[PDB]
Amino acid sequence: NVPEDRIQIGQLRSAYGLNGWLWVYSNTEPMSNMFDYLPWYIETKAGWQTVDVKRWKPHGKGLVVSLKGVSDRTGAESLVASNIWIAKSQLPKADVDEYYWSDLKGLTVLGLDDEEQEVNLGQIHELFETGANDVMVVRATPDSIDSEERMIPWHKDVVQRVDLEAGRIYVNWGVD
Ligand SMILES: [K+]
Repeated sequence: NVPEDRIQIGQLRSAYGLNGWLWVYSNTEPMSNMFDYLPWYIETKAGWQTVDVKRWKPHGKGLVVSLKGVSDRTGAESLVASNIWIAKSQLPKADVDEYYWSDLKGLTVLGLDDEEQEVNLGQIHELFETGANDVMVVRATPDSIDSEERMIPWHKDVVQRVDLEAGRIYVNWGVD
C-alpha cells in the first residue's frame, strides 16, 4: 500500500478524449521520465489507489497518459487533479531495459493510430542489436491489421509497456 516516505512526481490534470486518457503534469526532466516508475500511488477523492501506466504520448504542449483499468470519460474525470507519488526508494524501471527477446517470444504488439485507437500491429518476431540500437521486428498475423513486417525501435519512448500477463506490448507506433 501507500508508502510512508514518498515523493510527488506529478499530477493528473484534465480528462483527455473519451477513452479514459488524462493530461498529466510531470515533476521530472525530461518530463516523460515519470513513466518509468511502476506503479503509481495517486490520491483520489475516494482514497488512495495504485495505478499502472499502460501508454502515454506527448500532445502539443504537454503529456497525456493511459492508465490500466481507466478506459472511459467518467473514469478519467474521477481522477482529475489527483497527485501522483512514488516510494522514496523506488527506482525507475523502463520495460525496455528489463526485458529481452527470450521473455517476449510470441507477444502481440499493439500500436496506436492517429485517433488514439488501439491497432493490432502483429506479433514480435525478432529483437536484435544493430550496434547503435536495438530493433524489434514485428510480423503480421491472422489477427494483425495488415500484412507488412515492421521495424520498430526498441527505445523506451516507443515501446512503453510490456505486459506478459496479457501477452501484449504497447507501443506508441502507428499504422502508416
Ligand atoms: K493480418
